[PDB]
Amino acid sequence: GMEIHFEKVTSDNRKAVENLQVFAEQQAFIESMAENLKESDQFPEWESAGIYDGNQLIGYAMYGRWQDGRVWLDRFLIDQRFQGQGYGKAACRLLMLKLIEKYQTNKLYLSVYDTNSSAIRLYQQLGFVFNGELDTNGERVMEWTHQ
Amino acid sequence: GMEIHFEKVTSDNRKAVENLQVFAEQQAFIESMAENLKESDQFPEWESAGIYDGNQLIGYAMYGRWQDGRVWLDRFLIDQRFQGQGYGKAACRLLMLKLIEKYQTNKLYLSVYDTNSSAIRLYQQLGFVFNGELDTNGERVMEWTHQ
Repeated sequence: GMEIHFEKVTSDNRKAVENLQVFAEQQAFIESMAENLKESDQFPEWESAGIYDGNQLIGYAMYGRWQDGRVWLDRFLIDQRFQGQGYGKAACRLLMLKLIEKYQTNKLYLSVYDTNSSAIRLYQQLGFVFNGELDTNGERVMEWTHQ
Repeated sequence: GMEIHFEKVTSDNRKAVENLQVFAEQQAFIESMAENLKESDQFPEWESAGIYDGNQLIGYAMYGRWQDGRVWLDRFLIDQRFQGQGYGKAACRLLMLKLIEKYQTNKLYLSVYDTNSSAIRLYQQLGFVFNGELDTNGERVMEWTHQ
């Protein structure tokens, strides 16, 4: 029969959870995004942004200053209707420039999963490099230092 | 040409952002989930859990006590390989019981998007009712009171 139970997330299962298959769960994604927005709205340190080309919403980003004082790109998405057309690179570059304008720092941080080859390539082309650190979710950290 | 810019999220665009089309962006979802886990790990008030049937990971939940003291189901997902087979209801019921066991309260809260008919039906069958409130992301709030 069913044997339903719940486990805390640890290194033993975190990557299995990160790989939960939620393909085509359209309504589920709406709730996921609504919860993202609830969280950024409440936490003074976090900020959500719609990414536009003119009047068309083409993506989403969440970013800001964590503790101790590092500025992270936390979430970054391009709508599937508009992927493969240069928007991710152009928007990510602009956001990077906006963030080092806003904050005193010249460094930005993000982390990536190991199978995410496109993301690694995009971030590398923009100047992020692996910095030898692991984030708390086990992802490898990348860092952009603006000279 | 491209006219890339970023907008703060407000009532004017929040529902457009919630409806960002990210169907089939498998690698993107991995990063979304990894960021969910990073956030729950750091915030003493939030908790992530893998949902299992025996040894098989079948879903994910994030929950906990917000401010002022309300206990929320913040994220709840069943893997697409296992949807339509009674897992959501069985796991959601068990989590509800675990939460009122843990906390002194007898009330649990969640919010839903208006088009999410399955979710509304599942939560209603488990005893959640609309309570006349709007969450900060504009979603209608539901409440379960345990007598």
